[PDB]
Amino acid sequence: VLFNFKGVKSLNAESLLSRVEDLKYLKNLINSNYKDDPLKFSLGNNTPK
DNA sequence: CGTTTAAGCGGTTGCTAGAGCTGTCTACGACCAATTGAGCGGCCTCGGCACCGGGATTCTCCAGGGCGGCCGCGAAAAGGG
Repeated sequence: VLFNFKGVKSLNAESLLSRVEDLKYLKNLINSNYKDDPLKFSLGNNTPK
């Protein structure tokens, strides 16, 4: 998935929208429950690989 | 201490250097006036060093393309009642 916007070729069109939604979800989740202290964020019961 | 030798003193004999005195004069330096150009201060400018803007040149990083390994998953061959 590559495209040209304003003369810049091979721009990641798929990764631009994916990083925009992931950063907005990460910023909203941190500010909702850890607004006083961002260092106290915990993954909870979610177990990654 | 023994021995030789050269310093010290007195003497010759003539000429010349030098101090002292007297005399003349002449070039040379003090002195004065007019003049001006070489010394001291400032003013202006270039040679060279340095500061700043612009352009050419080479090094570093992020992402895409392709390949290997896992995850149970699922179709299939063989055995049992």
